[PDB]
Amino acid sequence: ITGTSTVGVGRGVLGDQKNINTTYSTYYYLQDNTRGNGIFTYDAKYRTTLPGSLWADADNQFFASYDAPAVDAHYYAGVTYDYYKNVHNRLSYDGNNAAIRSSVHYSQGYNNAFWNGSQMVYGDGDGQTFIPLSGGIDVVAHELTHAVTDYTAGLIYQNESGAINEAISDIFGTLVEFYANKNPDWEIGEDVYTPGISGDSLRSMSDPAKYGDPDHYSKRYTGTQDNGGVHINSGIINKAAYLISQGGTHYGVSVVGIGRDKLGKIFYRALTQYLTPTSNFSQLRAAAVQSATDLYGSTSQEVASVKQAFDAVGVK
Ligand SMILES: [Ca+2]
Ligand SMILES: [Ca+2]
Ligand SMILES: [Ca+2]
Ligand SMILES: [Cl-]
Ligand SMILES: [Cl-]
Ligand SMILES: [Cl-]
Ligand SMILES: [Cl-]
Ligand SMILES: [Zn+2]
Ligand SMILES: [Zn+2]
Ligand SMILES: [Zn+2]
Ligand SMILES: [Zn+2]
Ligand SMILES: [Zn+2]
Repeated sequence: ITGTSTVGVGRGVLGDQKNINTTYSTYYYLQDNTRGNGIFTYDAKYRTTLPGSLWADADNQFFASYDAPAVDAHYYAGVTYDYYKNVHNRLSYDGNNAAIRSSVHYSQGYNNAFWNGSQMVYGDGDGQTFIPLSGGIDVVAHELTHAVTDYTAGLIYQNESGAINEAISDIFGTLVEFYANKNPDWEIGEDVYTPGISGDSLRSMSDPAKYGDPDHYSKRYTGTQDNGGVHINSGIINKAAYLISQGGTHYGVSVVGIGRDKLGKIFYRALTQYLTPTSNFSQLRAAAVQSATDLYGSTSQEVASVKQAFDAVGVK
């Protein structure tokens, strides 16, 4: 809509206060005109039709429980936009400052969130497995990163390419979490998963085996469920990414960590310059090695560390 750019204040799903960019026209709308071609957040009103209604509030204060998912979908969309723009010079998910649209209160007791090809969609969870999923910045950024992948490498969502696809989304979801300095960690979904159980998450990048996911190519899942294990085999790449950033010894292989910013640079370059729809794990290693070579030089520590990390997870 058309109106004056304002700054509201609210609380997100976890009760944390934060300012949000709104637009004033009779009501204050969840429309942020400060980023790209706008970040727009919608109320789906427990329906499954999308996007629903552009979110309107009478007083620019968003402290009601019903507001909380909309605050976080809106705010974390902005933060994800800021990360890709400031860190990688990427303008929104399509590189052209496309509008980022998000619908919250999708359906009822819906334990999921997803990029659907044109927008973000967030369930509220059933209160046991999940609380409203926009409360997790890594979930927001994980899903928006699928759009980035779709517009760049086009990785096919099955088998090894699909595991790389998921890992990319876990890597940049986590790097957005760190960049936002929002209680960062190498877990995925910890802020919205199982409110009754503390200290857990959907999966761990630093120790995939904590939740029974492979951390080495020899333990890769070869079944047909989960589209060939895309959410399972991603642990192999996630652990490699963790090792590149933080270092460590894994199955006897010592990795010299090079930090998160370099991890992000190397994998963003691999994603956008080298990966293709059918890239497998070995081709990802080569794309990461070449990316580190482009950025830091063939004799660099960064290149050596990438090779050590893929060695550690058994990917040649
Ligand atoms: Ca209000
Ligand atoms: Ca996390
Ligand atoms: Ca939990
Ligand atoms: Cl570990
Ligand atoms: Cl381990
Ligand atoms: Cl480690
Ligand atoms: Cl180990
Ligand atoms: Zn995903
Ligand atoms: Zn966290
Ligand atoms: Zn998923
Ligand atoms: Zn290990
Ligand atoms: Zn380890």
